Amino acid sequence: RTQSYTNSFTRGVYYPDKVFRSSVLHSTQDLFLPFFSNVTWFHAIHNPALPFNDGVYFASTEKSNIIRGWIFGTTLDSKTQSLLIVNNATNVVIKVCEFQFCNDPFLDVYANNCTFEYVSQPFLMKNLREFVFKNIDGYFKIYSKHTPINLERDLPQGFSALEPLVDLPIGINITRFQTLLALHAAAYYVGYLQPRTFLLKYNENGTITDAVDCALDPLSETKC
Amino acid sequence: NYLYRLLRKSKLKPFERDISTEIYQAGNKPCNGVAGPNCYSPLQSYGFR
Amino acid sequence: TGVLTESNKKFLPFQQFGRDIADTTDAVRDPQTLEILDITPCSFGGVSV
Ligand SMILES: *[C@@H]1O[C@H](CO)[C@@H](O)[C@H](O)[C@H]1NC(C)=O
Ligand SMILES: *[C@@H]1O[C@H](CO)[C@@H](O)[C@H](O)[C@H]1NC(C)=O
Ligand SMILES: *[C@@H]1O[C@H](CO)[C@@H](O)[C@H](O)[C@H]1NC(C)=O
Repeated sequence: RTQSYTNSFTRGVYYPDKVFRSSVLHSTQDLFLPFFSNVTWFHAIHNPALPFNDGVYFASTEKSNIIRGWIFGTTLDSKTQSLLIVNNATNVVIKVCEFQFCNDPFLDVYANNCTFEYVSQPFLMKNLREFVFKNIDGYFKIYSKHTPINLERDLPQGFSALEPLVDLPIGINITRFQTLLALHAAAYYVGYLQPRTFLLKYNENGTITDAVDCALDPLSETKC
Repeated sequence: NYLYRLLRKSKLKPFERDISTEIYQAGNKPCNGVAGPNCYSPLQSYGFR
Repeated sequence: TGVLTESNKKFLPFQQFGRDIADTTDAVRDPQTLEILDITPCSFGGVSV
């Protein structure tokens, strides 16, 4: 499929902990997407596996609600409880159960042992959605945010912090991942996290409004 | 009935479980699924008496 | 030890604690009723004769 390249434009910041802080500058260290990075734009009309290199930032600027769910793991053709996520207009049922599913994941609008069966509110409802997945100490963390982009040309400027939704209690050896498609096209961005140091800014309402990447240029090192 | 893994290709991360049993090779000649020369199954019993 | 007071802090639904500059707990969320309560220390000061 077609590959393009796009500046990340200071995007992909998440809340590092579940503690309310207000009117303070806080310096944290986690696995962050670096500022002004080189993310890859994929146009799907057509599919080898994509690496999971210390975490993946995921974004989509699609209004028609076509991109639906992910699979994570190493082999992804049975043999291992890997992941499964389905997000229709009904609930958002996440499974670890493998499926032995084909290499062209199309959905029709016409398995084995099981671990996790979560049911929650619909994730997907000018609807840019950002996701961050990471794997530290056998834990799978998912952060998400919906952003009403006005001009749909590229990844927009500004700041939008990412809030956690689901913390899966187990996951082992995630190195590859894929996506799924819906047919009766798809376009998404993939960026890679990296252990950077950030200086977070909290307003009076506790909302992250600005950040400084301490290893970008010498001016930001001075600011940090 | 109690087994343990002798050796792996690399180290183990914390709270990481390994289930798949593949015949390890420590040489240039491939094992090809046969436990012959320079091919050892990693799972060996404790042998409790 | 402190004085508990009703607050107007905008806790996001995944947040249960609040922390100060010196990493002491400033606000807490009650586990039974989903309410935000500030923690302020009791009255104290110096005494000169
Ligand atoms: C991202 O990497 C590709 C790889 O060749 C490069 O062509 C492109 O210019 C890079 N984008 C930048 C540096 O903004
Ligand atoms: C905090 O939220 C209130 C409620 O909308 C808003 O009026 C106020 O401007 C916000 N404070 C900021 C943005 O600093
Ligand atoms: C615990 O108390 C809260 C507050 O009244 C109530 O909403 C909840 O149902 C109670 N839990 C149980 C298990 O009864």
